Amino acid sequence: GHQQLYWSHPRKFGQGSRSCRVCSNRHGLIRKYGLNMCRQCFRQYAKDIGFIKLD
Amino acid sequence: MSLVIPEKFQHILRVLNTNIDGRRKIAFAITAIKGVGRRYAHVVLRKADIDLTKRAGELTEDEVERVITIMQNPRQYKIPDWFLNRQKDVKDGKYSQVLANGLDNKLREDLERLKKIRAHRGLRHFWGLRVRGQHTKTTGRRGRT
Amino acid sequence: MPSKGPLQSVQVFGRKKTATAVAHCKRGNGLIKVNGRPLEMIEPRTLQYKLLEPVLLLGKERFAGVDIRVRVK
Amino acid sequence: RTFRKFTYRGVDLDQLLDMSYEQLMQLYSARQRRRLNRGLRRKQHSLLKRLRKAKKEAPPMEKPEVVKTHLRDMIILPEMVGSMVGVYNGKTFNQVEIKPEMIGHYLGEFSITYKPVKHGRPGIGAT
Amino acid sequence: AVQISKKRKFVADGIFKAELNEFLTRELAEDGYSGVEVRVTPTRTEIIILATRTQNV
Amino acid sequence: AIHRIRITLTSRNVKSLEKVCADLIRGAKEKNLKVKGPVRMPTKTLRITTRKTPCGEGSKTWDRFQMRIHKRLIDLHSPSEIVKQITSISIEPGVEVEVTIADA
Amino acid sequence: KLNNLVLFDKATYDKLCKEVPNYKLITPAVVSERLKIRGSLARAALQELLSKGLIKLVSKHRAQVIYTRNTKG
Amino acid sequence: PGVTVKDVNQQEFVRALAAFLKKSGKLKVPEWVDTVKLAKHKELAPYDENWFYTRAASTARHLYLRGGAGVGSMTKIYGGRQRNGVMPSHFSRGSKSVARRVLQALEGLKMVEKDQDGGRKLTPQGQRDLDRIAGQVAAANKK
RNA sequence: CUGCACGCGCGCUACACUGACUGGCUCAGCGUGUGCCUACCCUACGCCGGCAGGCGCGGGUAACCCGUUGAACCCCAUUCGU
Ligand SMILES: [Mg+2]
Repeated sequence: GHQQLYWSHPRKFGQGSRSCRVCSNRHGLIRKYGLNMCRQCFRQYAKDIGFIKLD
Repeated sequence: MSLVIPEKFQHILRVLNTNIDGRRKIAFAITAIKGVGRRYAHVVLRKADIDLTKRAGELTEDEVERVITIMQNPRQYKIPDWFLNRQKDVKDGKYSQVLANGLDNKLREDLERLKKIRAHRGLRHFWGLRVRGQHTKTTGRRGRT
Repeated sequence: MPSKGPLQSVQVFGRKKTATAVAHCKRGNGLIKVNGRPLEMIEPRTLQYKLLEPVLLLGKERFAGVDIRVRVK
Repeated sequence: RTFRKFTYRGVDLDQLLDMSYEQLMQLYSARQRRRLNRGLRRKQHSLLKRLRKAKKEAPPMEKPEVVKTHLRDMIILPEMVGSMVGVYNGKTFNQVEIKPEMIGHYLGEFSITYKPVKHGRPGIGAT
Repeated sequence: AVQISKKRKFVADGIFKAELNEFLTRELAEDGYSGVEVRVTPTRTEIIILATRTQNV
Repeated sequence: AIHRIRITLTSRNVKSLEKVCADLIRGAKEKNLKVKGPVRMPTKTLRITTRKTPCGEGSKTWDRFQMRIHKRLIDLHSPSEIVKQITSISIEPGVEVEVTIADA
Repeated sequence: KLNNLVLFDKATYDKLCKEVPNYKLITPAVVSERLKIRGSLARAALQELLSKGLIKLVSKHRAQVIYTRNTKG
Repeated sequence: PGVTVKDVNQQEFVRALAAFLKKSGKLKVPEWVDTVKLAKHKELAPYDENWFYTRAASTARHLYLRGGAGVGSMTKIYGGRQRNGVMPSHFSRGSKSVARRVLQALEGLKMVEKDQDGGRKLTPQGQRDLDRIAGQVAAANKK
């Protein structure tokens, strides 16, 4: 409570503020091209993005 | 064009308390003064207008007199001030480049002051540990036995 | 001035691993250079016998009507 | 008369207290100067205000009461030279006396975070 | 407003396409859903649901 | 009005933009305009790489995803009332066309 | 082996200027072990023998300086 | 014959031009010339004394090839190999404040001039005299 | 989580003269770059400083600007000599 200081530690620069896009991790994420997904999350939709492999 | 040798060649010199070798040349024999390094040497000699190829036992003791005198206090012969060692010294406020056991005087006086008011830096000097924030779990085992 | 014998020139390339080098040999009078500078004026200095080598083993005489100049990238 | 041998940067403490904030960076070293270049925030005012409360209500020839604080980012400033601070370590409030020496350090240097090593003999490990 | 790069446009609709495919799977699970097909236009864009049992939507 | 227009086209897939290339080629040249050809700007391949495993156990494998985007580009000259029949002679979900502004 | 004969004595300077141009191959790596000198004064003394015209210059390289005798016949 | 600078052995062409500026002492040497250290990846002062004349000679040749090189471009072209010691080496950009004061040094002699966008070219004064001495060192090379 | 009487595992430098310095001199490719939310991007140029850097002024959402990516090793000239 007492909103003077509740979320006061500045969520800005730094990986405690960057998060996973899919369901809210903050570890191993991919900020490349502005995708914002953690490494585990990215593989499932892999094709769903469009990143096909060599084949 | 030093062809044979002169009749005088100082085998070893004697500058403040360290008998510097006469065998080495000028810029790399006065590095052996504990306080004058390899880069501070070249500033002094190029202020001194000496031969930077001659060797140490090959000049008169008026020539060595001019070299020591320039490095004795460097501020007053057009030498800049983020070049010296004791820049803005924390007991006097002065700028100096120190050459001798006085450098070792000002060395340990830094350490005991960190020990006397008990800063965290000095306890690591009172102990045999690494001071500048490294690990010690896996490195420097033969500090102790 | 394009009067006497224009456009008797071919442009021929050779490649090793990244280095494309294409010479525009004209008809002329024995003038060989690379990027402006000549072929005795080159930087590795131990390989003088391996870049004016086609002038060496074939000869200066047979190729004295040609004006080879080279660009390198 | 009533004298001891001392000198700090050609500037004795008898002219340190009557000296502005902005020219204390002319004395202080580089990292302390960047801190004073930037904003001493409100919790840094709040400690020195209680210190200004502590010096004035001092009994004679006597320490102020110790002040428990939790920051350990503060430059040791001349406005509380000679005061009794209490600085947090991880577990306790270590009781520290300020003095003329250390003006150029912080308040984490005087309340150690770890307790130093003592001993050691190999048990299961060190094969 | 200001406009971003092509390398972040193609991932932006690549990641747009995945998200509604996730939710419509979560929404139309019971129907024989089977995917999407999207057409982006500078007009009314046209999403289509390939549901087998088309009544239940 | 009279203009100077540039139409762009790019996609993930190549075979679809090969046809959209030639279709606007014939779609100006059936109305006998003047075209400069499909300029071959190089292909942009981005090769994001992940460690393929959810945990730390394995024998240190890696996978290399990549997406090659192809892009081609064509000028014309014609007035921009017919930007609609430049737009609406192909629908094609997987292509992204742009037309540069026609102030010449 | 430790820093011997810096700045020549007379006892061996004659031993230089009697027979050091007689040698087939003359090189600072050769006189550095024949005499007792620690280098770098050969290279001053060898260049002045070149400055007179005793030895003739062959190699001229930034770490390998090689000369020879006077061509007798 | 009609001879340029490109067909001249340029590792000693610079030695000719630095001897030219040494006898023609109209170039301005800055006062900090032996407290300089020259692009901090290196760890001694130079063994030469009039290195500013031979640094001016080298920045003349590099600018003759590429017209339109700024001061940061002049740091790019001398930059070398920084040895960190216990850490692996890297590339180091050159020295700005001695490349700027050497372009201001050629500014005083009027061998250099400023360009339309960013950059610097050389005046027709600057290319008339070094091509003159480029053949002069090439005809002395032959002799 | 970095605490050090100690043990072990990937890895970086060196033990030189086939090199270390100093100064010349030179030739690459892959690729990334200002954000719906998220506010911090690559930077050329110019003028200040021995150096990190500071200042205004401009491009770049990109085969457009950085960028003919003047990379290193190496080449060569001096100094250094077991
Ligand atoms: Mg050895």
